[PDB]
Amino acid sequence: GQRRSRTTFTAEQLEELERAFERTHYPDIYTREELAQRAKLTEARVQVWFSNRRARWRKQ
Amino acid sequence: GQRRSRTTFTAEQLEELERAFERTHYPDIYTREELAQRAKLTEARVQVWFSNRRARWRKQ
DNA sequence: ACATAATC
DNA sequence: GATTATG
DNA sequence: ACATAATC
DNA sequence: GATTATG
Repeated sequence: GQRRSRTTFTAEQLEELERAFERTHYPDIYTREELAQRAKLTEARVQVWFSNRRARWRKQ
Repeated sequence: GQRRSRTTFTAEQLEELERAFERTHYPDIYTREELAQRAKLTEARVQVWFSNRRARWRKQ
């Protein structure tokens, strides 16, 4: 029942991610893949980040 | 708003997957990773497959 | 503890 | 995305 | 069309 | 996992 360990993002990765979010809250597959590449993340990690970021935004 | 294209599984991959499901409907991260490796899939694709397989099982 | 990553 | 669970 | 992969 | 959407 073990789950994946919480990922820690580098300041640098967060930059790229926050940069993308500023442009769009719902990046398409193309955008998520290129961002994953740039950030040295998996597309899965990127998708999860965006879901969680949207949550934070609305929580405001 | 483009989404990832539907993945097609080889008969061989399905074998491994169905084999795993038979053992457990909720494989842990360890199991999903090793299965991804064996099957030449991403762990993301494996996780999604298991969710969808559970749905089929209950639909019965 | 809680902010937020992972699950489903 | 609502819920669960952890670095 | 629908079975089932992807989204969120 | 409920919902959305496609090979």
